[PDB]
Amino acid sequence: QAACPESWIGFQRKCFYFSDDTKNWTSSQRFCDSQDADLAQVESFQELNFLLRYKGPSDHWIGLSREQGQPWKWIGECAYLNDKGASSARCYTERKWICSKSDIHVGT
Ligand SMILES: *[C@@H]1O[C@H](CO)[C@@H](O)[C@H](O)[C@H]1NC(C)=O
Repeated sequence: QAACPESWIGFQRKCFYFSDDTKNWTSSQRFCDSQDADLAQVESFQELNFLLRYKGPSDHWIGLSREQGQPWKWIGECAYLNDKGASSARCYTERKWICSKSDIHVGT
């Protein structure tokens, strides 16, 4: 059994932080790096669906990016979630973001 910090939201073993403000992709990653977290690393389809359902009507950066000629990689272009799925934009644009981290295990 497990918990998330109070401003974060839990979904199966992970915690996610949905931002108030907008940043570019690198400055969102810097922000998440502070929480010893990362721009959201979506490990499963169920997790993607969760973020799509929870996120609200704004675009949100996730931790997926691409150097030109090269494939998309999880932590050029950067990916965000819109209402239907993922899309790309230049990394200098300003969007809300999602951080992810493993949840806090509460030992017994
Ligand atoms: C993102 O914006 C920040 C301002 O917080 C700036 O320091 C950084 O260089 C920017 N990165 C870009 C424009 O790619």
